[PDB]
Amino acid sequence: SQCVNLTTRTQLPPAYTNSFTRGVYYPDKVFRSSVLHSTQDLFLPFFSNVTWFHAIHVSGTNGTKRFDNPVLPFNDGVYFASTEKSNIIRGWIFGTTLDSKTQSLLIVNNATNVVIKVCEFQFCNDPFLGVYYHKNNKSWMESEFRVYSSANNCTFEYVSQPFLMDLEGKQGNFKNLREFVFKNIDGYFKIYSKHTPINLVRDLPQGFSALEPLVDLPIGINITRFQTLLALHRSYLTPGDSSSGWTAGAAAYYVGYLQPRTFLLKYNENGTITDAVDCALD
Amino acid sequence: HVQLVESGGGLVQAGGSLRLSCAASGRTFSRYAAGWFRQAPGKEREFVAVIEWDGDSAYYADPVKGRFTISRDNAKNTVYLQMNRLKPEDTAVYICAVGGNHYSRSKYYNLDEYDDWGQGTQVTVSS
Amino acid sequence: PLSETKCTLKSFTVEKGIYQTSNFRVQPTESIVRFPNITNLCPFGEVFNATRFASVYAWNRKRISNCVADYSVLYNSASFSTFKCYGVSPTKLNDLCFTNVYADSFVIRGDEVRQIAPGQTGKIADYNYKLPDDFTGCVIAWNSNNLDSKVGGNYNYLYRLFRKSNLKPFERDISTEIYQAGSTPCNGVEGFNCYFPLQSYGFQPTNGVGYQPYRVVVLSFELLHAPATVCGPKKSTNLVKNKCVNFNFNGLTGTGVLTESNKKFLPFQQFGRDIADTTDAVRDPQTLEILDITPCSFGGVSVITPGTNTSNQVAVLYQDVNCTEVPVAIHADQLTPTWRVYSTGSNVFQTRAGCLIGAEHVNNSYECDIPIGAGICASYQT
Repeated sequence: SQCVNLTTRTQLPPAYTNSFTRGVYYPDKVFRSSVLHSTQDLFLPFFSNVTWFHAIHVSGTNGTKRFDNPVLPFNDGVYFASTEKSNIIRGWIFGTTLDSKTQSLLIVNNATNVVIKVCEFQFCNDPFLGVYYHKNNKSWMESEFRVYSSANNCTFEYVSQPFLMDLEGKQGNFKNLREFVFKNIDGYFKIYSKHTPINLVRDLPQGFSALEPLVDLPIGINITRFQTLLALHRSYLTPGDSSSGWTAGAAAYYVGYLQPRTFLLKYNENGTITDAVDCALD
Repeated sequence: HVQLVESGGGLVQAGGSLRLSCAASGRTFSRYAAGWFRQAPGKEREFVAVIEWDGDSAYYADPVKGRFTISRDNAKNTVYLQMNRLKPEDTAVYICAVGGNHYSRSKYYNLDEYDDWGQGTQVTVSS
Repeated sequence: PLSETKCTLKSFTVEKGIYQTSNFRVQPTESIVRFPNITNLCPFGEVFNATRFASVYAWNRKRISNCVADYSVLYNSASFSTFKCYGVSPTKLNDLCFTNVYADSFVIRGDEVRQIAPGQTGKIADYNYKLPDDFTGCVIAWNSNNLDSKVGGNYNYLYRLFRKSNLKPFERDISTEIYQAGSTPCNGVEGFNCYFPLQSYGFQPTNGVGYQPYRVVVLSFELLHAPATVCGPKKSTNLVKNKCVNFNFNGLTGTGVLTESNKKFLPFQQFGRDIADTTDAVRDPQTLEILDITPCSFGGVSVITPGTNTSNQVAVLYQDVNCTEVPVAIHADQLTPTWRVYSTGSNVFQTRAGCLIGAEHVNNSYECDIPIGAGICASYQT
């Protein structure tokens, strides 16, 4: 849990991609049947340039060693598209100064349950989580937690019931996509989530999906920056004998910024959103 | 140190009106509910009045019910007791106390439920 | 209704035809209010029935948030000797919400409960616990001699009497530093002008009321710019259906008739509107179902009558209403042998334009005399 600087970081120019029609969520908790409605709110613009962050470490000749945990400003709203196979992406942290001076928020899956805390944390420069593949047990266990060092002066706390999942690294294309929308409006932290089974590696497929409001956090603190807590498997125990090392499984994510815009949302007879059209598109 | 000072007392003619002012100096005057009590020679000590921080609801004893008025001023950190239609039987020493808000009727007769104790002022009626 | 027609037309002679006179509406019976089931009670039971109690120098602080504060469960017991509150009266603390609650609990002497009064300065009111300049809670205390007193006594409870200066508010200073004076500073020992701040309590049945141990819990409500999380309980009445009423569902106020529907709302959706941006369906907060809101019945009142010269027989037409709400929608309260006879009877006929009372339905067809709507005509002649 100690704060240690992460060395052997390879600089690589930022990459951007197209968000297409993704990022549409329910503006409120109203029900409409085969109704078109114009809502002015913080929405992700269609076909916007969303920043792409990679997480991979080849070993043949490139020496990529991609591991991004940046300091992205929160702004009005955040859209996060996380594609993975074996729950490589572990959580997020938000805050203004990301220290004990101001108030900070954390959400993370601890490989047993999802936990949401609002504590005056002591986040390091590159907080992360690790998973160890012990050969004796022939299983993957989570025994690495170095996100922070202290949680003094804490107000909110939430721990869900224990879950269960497989941490074994899968080989092939991505098989899981999670879309999240974070808003900090009127002293209310609103989170919209959506899940999708997928089979691909890049260039997100054409289609439409609606992000259902998962949880609401009644925290009136100010959020201006955020970082992503990513998991990786140590490469020094099994795949190495020279010195200490670590590698990251094949994963990537996309970050986009919400904008105040008017969107035309269509609701079918089942009450869900079928398609959306942004007036400021063309 | 919430120092309590009493003023406005003395000797007044019968049939007039009187105003007793109790000023409390301190940083927690608003947290105090103001109680007023009386003491006269040859008579047992009896509760007189009590007023809360806001002053909307106040409680007075049955013998002094509907005869005297109580008011507060947080800006001036002062409490005022107005005596109207004064009688010679009211010649006594009045004491103001600050601290704690009470809702039990039987607990208003105890002076041990207040933070600081003052000195009081003497009120006399001349016939 | 001939009289109403004459009053509306301002003429004692009424020509043959139909005339609209007034309007009728349906009022809510008393009220309806509903709210989600209360299943997030604050953990006040643990504090109420705590097995172990903390000493004054280690007075215990508890955070309370995101739960409903139902103080009635302890208020109805009335087993607490001291039930003093400040900021909000105990009988009216339900109708306001706070974002956090501090619960400071300890065990002191019986006569020292007044030392926990807000704003007091003293040996115990300054050197053991301190409070800010504003309070919105209670200082509750009760006797604890039944459990805290045992044969042989106890010496695990300590109180502070000597210290350099007053404690900072909302601080628990757990220190054993020996107080020193400038006249004769010991500087390392416990000599003159140097004594241990903490002394042990004396627990024994022979102790008086003042010396009897008392459990004191002080609760402080607080609200900030952040959204409130500790709200008082809200009572929800029984849900009625097929009856006009003024309903309050999760703070949404409407008036109408709640009827069972078959709409399949989303799990996160609470209510649902229509194209005209008006509330249409509501999900019951307690149990999961969808109820549509019919905006009452109401409508216009039209009088069907021939010319006054021909006769005085009249008929009553109600617009956009079934032939079941007529005796209730502001009726059966007028003069009996005139208006009450035109609200019920065997002459009640149901038409597409509404309900008609005072005319007989005949299968035969004749030339139209008094049109009503949707191919309906009333004629005085048999």
